[PDB]
Amino acid sequence: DRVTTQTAGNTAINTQSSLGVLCAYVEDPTKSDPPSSSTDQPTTTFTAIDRWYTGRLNSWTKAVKTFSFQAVPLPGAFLSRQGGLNGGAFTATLHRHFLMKCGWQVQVQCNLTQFHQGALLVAMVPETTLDVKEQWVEMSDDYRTGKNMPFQSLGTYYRPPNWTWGPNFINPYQVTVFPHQILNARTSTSVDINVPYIGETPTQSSETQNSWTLLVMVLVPLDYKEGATTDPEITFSVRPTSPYFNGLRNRYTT
Amino acid sequence: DRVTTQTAGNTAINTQSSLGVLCAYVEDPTKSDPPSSSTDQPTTTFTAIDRWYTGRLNSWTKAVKTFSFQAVPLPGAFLSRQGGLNGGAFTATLHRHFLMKCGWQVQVQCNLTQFHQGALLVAMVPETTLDVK
Amino acid sequence: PIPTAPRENSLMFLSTTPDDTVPAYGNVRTPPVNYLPGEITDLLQLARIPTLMAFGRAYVPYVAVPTQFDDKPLISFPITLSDPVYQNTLVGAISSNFANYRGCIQITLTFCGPMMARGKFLLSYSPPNGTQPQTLSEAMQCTYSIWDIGLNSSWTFVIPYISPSDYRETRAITNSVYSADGWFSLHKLTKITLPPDCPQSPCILFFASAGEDYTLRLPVDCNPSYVF
Amino acid sequence: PIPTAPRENSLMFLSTTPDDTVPAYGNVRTPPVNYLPGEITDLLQLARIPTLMAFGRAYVPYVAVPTQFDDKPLISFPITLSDPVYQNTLVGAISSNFANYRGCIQITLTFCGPMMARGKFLLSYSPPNGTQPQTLSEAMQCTYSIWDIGLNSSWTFVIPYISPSDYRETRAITNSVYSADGWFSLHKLTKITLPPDCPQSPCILFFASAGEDYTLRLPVDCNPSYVF
Amino acid sequence: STDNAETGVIEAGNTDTDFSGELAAPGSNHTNVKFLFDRSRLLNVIKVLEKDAVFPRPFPTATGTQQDDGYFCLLTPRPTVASRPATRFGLYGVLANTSLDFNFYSLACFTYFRSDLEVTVVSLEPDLEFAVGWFPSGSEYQASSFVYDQLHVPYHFTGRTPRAFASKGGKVSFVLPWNSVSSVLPVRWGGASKLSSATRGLPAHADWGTIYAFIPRPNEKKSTAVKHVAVYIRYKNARAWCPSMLPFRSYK
Amino acid sequence: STDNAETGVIEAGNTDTDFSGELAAPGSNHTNVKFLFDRSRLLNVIKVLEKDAVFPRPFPTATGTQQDDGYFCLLTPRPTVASRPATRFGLYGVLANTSLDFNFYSLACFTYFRSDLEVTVVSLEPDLEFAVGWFPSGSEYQASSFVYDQLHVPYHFTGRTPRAFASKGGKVSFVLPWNSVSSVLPVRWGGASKLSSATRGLPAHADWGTIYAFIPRPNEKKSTAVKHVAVYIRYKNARAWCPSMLPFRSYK
Amino acid sequence: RGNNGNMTFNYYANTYQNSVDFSTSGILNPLGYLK
Amino acid sequence: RGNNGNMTFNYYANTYQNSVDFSTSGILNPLGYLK
Repeated sequence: DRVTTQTAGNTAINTQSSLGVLCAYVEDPTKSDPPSSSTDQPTTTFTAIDRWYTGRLNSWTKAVKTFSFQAVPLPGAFLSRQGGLNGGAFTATLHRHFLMKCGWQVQVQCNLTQFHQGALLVAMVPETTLDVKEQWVEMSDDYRTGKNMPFQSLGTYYRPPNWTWGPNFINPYQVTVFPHQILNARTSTSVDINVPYIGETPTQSSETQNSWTLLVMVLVPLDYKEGATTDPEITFSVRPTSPYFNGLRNRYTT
Repeated sequence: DRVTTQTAGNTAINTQSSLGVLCAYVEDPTKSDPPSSSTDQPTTTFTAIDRWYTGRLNSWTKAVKTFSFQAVPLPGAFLSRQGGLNGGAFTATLHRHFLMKCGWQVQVQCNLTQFHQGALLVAMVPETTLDVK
Repeated sequence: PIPTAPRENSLMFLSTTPDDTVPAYGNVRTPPVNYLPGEITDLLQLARIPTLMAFGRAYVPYVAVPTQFDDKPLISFPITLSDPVYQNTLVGAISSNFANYRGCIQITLTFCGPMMARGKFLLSYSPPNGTQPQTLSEAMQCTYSIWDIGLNSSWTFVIPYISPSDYRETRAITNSVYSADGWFSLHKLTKITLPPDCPQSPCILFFASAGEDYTLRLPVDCNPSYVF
Repeated sequence: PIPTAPRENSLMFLSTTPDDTVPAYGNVRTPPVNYLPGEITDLLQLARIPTLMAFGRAYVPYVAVPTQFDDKPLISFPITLSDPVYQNTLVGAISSNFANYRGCIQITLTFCGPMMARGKFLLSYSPPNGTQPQTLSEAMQCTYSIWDIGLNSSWTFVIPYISPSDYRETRAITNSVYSADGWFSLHKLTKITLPPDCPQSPCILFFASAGEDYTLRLPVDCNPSYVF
Repeated sequence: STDNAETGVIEAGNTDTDFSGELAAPGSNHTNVKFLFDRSRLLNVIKVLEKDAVFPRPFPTATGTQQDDGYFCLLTPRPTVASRPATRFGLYGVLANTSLDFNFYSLACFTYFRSDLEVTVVSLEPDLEFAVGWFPSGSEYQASSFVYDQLHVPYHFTGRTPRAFASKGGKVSFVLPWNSVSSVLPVRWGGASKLSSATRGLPAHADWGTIYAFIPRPNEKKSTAVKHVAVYIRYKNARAWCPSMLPFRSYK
Repeated sequence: STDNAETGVIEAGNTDTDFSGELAAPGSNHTNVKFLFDRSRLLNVIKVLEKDAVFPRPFPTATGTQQDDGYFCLLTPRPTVASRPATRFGLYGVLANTSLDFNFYSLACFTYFRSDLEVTVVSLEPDLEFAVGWFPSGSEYQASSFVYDQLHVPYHFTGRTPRAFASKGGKVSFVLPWNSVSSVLPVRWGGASKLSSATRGLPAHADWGTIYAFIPRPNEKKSTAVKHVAVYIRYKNARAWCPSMLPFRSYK
Repeated sequence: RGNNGNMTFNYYANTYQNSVDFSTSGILNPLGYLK
Repeated sequence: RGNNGNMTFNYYANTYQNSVDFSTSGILNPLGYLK
């Protein structure tokens, strides 16, 4: 039924309100192949990294508006340790390899009660720059238009143009095209999404890629009568499925 | 003949004066079994640690007397980085595991010339405390 | 030499000729794309994915349900795919780039109140009348379905394809019956009963997907107004 | 007469059309060339022939090995086929007339000291890092091979094709990872032991050939700067 | 019908799911990705070279740099600026040439894209005999000139790349392969093209190359009036991956 | 791997020779000699005859010799000077017309070469109706004129050799065989063409012939403005022998 | 087949007209599966 | 076959289009053999 335990290595995570794992674009997104752009023998999965990594995420309050989101890059949250997400031997393997190729498997836990309302949109969003320059990022007109995405400054030679659009916008009404599940306060306390590797190349650089971004967006604001539990904490669990590390070198220095 | 190259992972070390590998106590000392004193699944060899680690050792002069030795612990030289012997992902795996069980395979390089004399006794010595003050 | 007679439209660049042209830099082997999953073959694979609607109360994907309300629809939007409740749905955005549609619009709701809330809603669809139906009695006489709030938290209302023509215009320029197909309206049948210490005014989150028999025809030029 | 419709690119001279033209002076029997040996069919037959590199100390095909040296590479050149250590190799000159390469660069050394000289060298190749590796410890952690000086006087180091793409740019215009593939570096592991009455500072003569899986793509216009 | 949207999968129903009805017969298939993108549209209006060019220097460009602007068309549906790839798209010192494929991004509901590109270059000048050069993705413009009988002839009359010569009042049309080193074009991108000091969301080599139009006369025959030319592109055999968003249609 | 370079033969190894790796899959074959040379490139810019010519007299030419210079294109990738074969290539009395195939010698890593030549003659003048003559290797230009109805018509309007007439604004393109008496063209040559008083390294008949452009009007219709024309050549079915060097790319 | 009404005759080869991948040696499916 | 995309039809003969020798009656080999 709704009680599933997902063992991965020495890690087993439980939920008793499971909505079923949302597999993205294929039946088994764990099935993956070695990259065709690297002639060396890749480093496949091993039991110290074939596990779940649990980080915290910022609390969800009544003051958090509609479409106010919160983004977790993959594997970008392993590098910067976003939300206390120490990647262990996965990040230790990732800093020593130039290319990395994996799909992901996420679970975002957020336990509400039967007296709470509200909804979260937990989605895996491909190729966004939402970690680049509060507890929650607000959906302004700059995020809806891509107007605030990073750019090369044209210099003093050019007249600086009125920037009006960028392709890494967020249309906040179309975030359910992504591999998503809604974390309703009256159906479930956690959601499961399994995504495969995607990218412009068969394998991408370990330090730079943002092929998947975990996106937790508020669709309905949190509401409760006073006396209930205020500000429930959002946490997430990330499991890399089938990594193909390539290009072994020394640990990454800037 | 005396020209052997020993590939291990991404590491190949050469010698053109090979005396043959002195295998200790058995035919193949690489054949090993998981320990019987640990119920967890062990971490066996993987290609980032299945390799040679090259460290320096102190120079051999005329002032060095007979029986004056120099000791390298295993895996104690991987911990303290004795002689610039950074163990890479082997020491990184060793600091994260409580028990470890391996045999070793060593090669000590020291090129003299046909106008030099002297002898060194390179030996693998079980259970000594020769690294301690 | 073969005697030919070139036609009146010789040396003409027509932008949508169904025909190839000369290769300038041929014999190029591209890197294979067999590693990428999720290949889109048709864009109706994505119109069938339900996306959020938008409702003027700062536009909102949901509808709050006030505890006292008249005999009016709690929300009511016309069945016209150029209406601004459809601008940011993948149905109404893909369909705005075509000229016809054929098939069923699908409205999915999601009750986002507490689990302790009960209640019943009357989800009605009216074909185009002279006057938009407002009373619960007038919405009962149309195509309707009553949705009970309970363990399951959704109801996919499928708007029927009722049309005088095999295709309908996806943009009401002149607001005729070939482009505007009546109204969807959400009435509350019985009021929402909450226990003590539960939030008032729960929210019904709307979606808008395409039916399994939804079809689009005649690609037109875009509206470049998003980039301004 | 056959009705034809000539296209928009009629009467156009494209310099690389994959097609013939009208014979003006046909039916000409050339003298046979079956007497000449060494017919070249592909120019990768000649990129695989190792030719001398050039090293700024009046540029020099070799590298002298000084008797006292720090913990630096004795020579270290980047793996970029537009670098001036490759300008006069047949690899780097044929590849400079193309736009992509794919496969293994091959560096052959030749120790040109006396026969009485011994010594060991660490031939390392680093993939592109943020900082070029200089220490023998940093060069040990990369792709390396130790070459013993002895009866045989060469060592063909094969630089692996480590790349994020199936092809690499053969000219670093913008010095990205698609064009610059890290560094080759020659360290001396143990110092060269000479007997009395032997010349100090012996020379390692470098070569640069193509691997057996080396490939070139997209012929580009030449650099006519040799004729100036 | 009774459903759960928190599942993340909602089955597309019909009239017969709840009501008494039937399926509509499927009329067309015009939403086919290989069909819907296989049509020409105006990409960019660039100017015609009358002499050899100086290609625009990389960003940030300082004042006083004598370069040649508005001459090169970077063949991408993504936003470009000053014949170089951009991330933000701008419009209105030197007014930088910006381009964006308006028809593409209103239907680019996907993350990755790959096609063969059919470039058509239409003259916007009365009775112009122009000539179109092209150099591939990750290549660069050859910028000098050689003297043939006391006439500076630029090096973009020759090369191993296509140079298509038009007739007087004619047009230029040829199809280009997917020449980039990437497997697909990132419609949206989240990574960086360099390890140090790179811009996020800016792909290095997501293009079918760069074209430029030139007048097939030497540099001494340079006129004064600036001649413009229009660039139309068609996506042949278009394939799309990984469903994504469409831009925010505002309500004001 | 352990090798000897003094052998003179070094086997091209792969990653799996010493290291753990594999072979890269062979992508292209663009280094094919028959493919890589089968593309047009600018050979020479010659002028257009408005009257009958006097072919340039052999070297050394003294002052005061009334001859006609810059009019004939000696079809060779080798250096030519004054429509005659050269050994040294020069650039800048009378300024002599020098030509060299820049694209050829940067990839002429071989000693001998033979192909069929595809000559394309493109006008460098606005709306020119010109005409291209050609005479084979080891032949010579016919230099006089005949009077047709009080009009001096030169003898290069007729002959048993190709004369290709262009339209007004058109081009001329035709393929030529290997017509020389030599079996192959010496890219590099070490011999002499005569037993006594010859120049070393100078082949006598290493060419596909000589072209010239003329205006198809009689000598009385001679204008004043000098008209120029461009010569493009393509090597059809190119074969190469005996591997050799590529030119010295300087380091300054 | 795209926006191609040609059913008769392709003049150029499939490698010249199109660009085919290299090797490493109706029914519209859902883009997401509930497992 | 060179830079020739024609697979269908040659209009002129092989002796007119090309120039063939007269008679006197993939695998890339090395250009030098160690014997």
